[PDB]
Amino acid sequence: QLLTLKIKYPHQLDQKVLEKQLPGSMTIQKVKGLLSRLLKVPVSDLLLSYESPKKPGREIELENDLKSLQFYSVENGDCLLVRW
Ligand SMILES: [Pr+3]
Ligand SMILES: [Pr+3]
Ligand SMILES: [Pr+3]
Repeated sequence: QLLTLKIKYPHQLDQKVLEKQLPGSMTIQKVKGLLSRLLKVPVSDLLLSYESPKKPGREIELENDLKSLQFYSVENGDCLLVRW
């Protein structure tokens, strides 16, 4: 299953968020790898969380690099929040 996710950085307006299509089976390590190469920020520095429109405003940390997006129940249309 492919997830279409919004990608938000802290300084961005909600109106200017990016999107990416990612497999749900992708590990958090590999999502950080992708973001690291895009942003030129080290993998070790990235902090990822997500939010669902089902529970507006609640952030869930994507903490365990070995686990997948699916493990955390990230769904189509959710928003990945990226900090460093
Ligand atoms: Pr908000
Ligand atoms: Pr927010
Ligand atoms: Pr700082």
